[PDB]
Amino acid sequence: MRKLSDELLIESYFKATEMNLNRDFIELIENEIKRRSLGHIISVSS
Repeated sequence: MRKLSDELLIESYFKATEMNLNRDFIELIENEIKRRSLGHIISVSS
């Protein structure tokens, strides 16, 4: 959450989308990736 590689952080967002993990985690992982200027790595339209 606080410290983690983009590969793992993104792997969480990616994994969560596949398993249908809680929206809070999906949004949480996306909220970090979003603030990290890595919203392009995700399947989002920035």
